[PDB]
Amino acid sequence: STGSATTTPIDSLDDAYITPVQIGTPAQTLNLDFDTGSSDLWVFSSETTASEVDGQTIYTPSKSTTAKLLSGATWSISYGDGSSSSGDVYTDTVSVGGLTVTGQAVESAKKVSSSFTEDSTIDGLLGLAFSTLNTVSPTQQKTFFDNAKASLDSPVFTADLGYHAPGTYNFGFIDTTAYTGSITYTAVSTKQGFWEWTSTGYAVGSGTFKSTSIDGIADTGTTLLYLPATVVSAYWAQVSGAKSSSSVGGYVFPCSATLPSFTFGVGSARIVIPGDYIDFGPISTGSSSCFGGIQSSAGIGINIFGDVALKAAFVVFNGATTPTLGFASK
Repeated sequence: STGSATTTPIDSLDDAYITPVQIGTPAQTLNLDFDTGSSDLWVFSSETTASEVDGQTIYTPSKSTTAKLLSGATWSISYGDGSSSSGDVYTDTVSVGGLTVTGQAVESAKKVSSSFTEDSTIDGLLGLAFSTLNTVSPTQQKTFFDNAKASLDSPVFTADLGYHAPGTYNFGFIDTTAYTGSITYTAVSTKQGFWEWTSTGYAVGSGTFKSTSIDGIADTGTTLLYLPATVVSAYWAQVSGAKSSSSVGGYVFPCSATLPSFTFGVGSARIVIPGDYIDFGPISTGSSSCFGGIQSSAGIGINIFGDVALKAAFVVFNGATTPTLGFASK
């Protein structure tokens, strides 16, 4: 089997991407944030505290003839941005782009933190990291990809995120029309539960490539590119007037600037992030200070190849017995 679904930016900045997902019988379609940095499929629901729902579409398990309470199971998750959610668990039929999993754990939110409530466009998350990170207790649950894998034509999914435009998540096949050149594959460590890999270096604009190993994660659920402070300083030093602002929470730059590109290495190959992809617009409405799309990872503990980086590439998440990642230009 295969599946193919369009993923759409939630706003004009590409702050996140939503992909429609069919849950239950008859289908209830929710727009989920596909997140290769986590491993829970959770949804706003009829059980979510009413004051914490503000415009999201909810899953109502009582209206699904295939929903079954997973007795005794609870979940609770906290994300790197400080947001969180928790609740109980159903199993139900879940379909993405024509690919159907029966018995998928659908984690129903009883509580969500303010940032989720305040984002009316995201009805939940669909985790695509390794199932070892799934938070369901006392019986850990598998991700949608893990459940689908054996049925797929090939045990892979691909992320093709657009810049200020829709893109595609495919399951079970590699669309050879969706990229240019060849796909360069690179090793993955699953030891932290992530799609963790090592970039071979970077360049700023037309500058020379610096060969240096940068361990990080391919994370579709993180907006920006978070890299070591040395690398980030070298980037922003090429933008007149750019500075790190403790009050704003990162590098800002004059909105009048033209940003240089940023290149990262994948083995001997190179992915170029155009300068425009690094512009996240005014820090507040009407400001002439703009927020940068490359930020320091120093306070995180891990480097994160988020959407800013991934949207410059066609990305293969290869879930073979020994997982690997593939990157191609597009």
